[PDB]
Amino acid sequence: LFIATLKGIFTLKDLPEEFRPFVDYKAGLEKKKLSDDDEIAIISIKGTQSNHVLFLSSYNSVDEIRKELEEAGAKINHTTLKILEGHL
Repeated sequence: LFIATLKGIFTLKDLPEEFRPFVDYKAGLEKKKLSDDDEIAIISIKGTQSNHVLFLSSYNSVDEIRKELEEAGAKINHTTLKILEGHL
């Protein structure tokens, strides 16, 4: 009885903790690259029928990065993909 917030961690090629990779396509959508550093994070929120796939360029370990995500997870809603233009 709440906002089912899902947060799947996608690390390297083994990111498909479930089974088959769903983003792997983005890595091969144009000979991107298959490195063991690739890092992705997808978060859904009963958004009609989907979620928000983000690209974790460089993740260290500081609230700065923690806040950003949580923000694009169930916080303020983006309607101008501005953030991506400022950090994506």
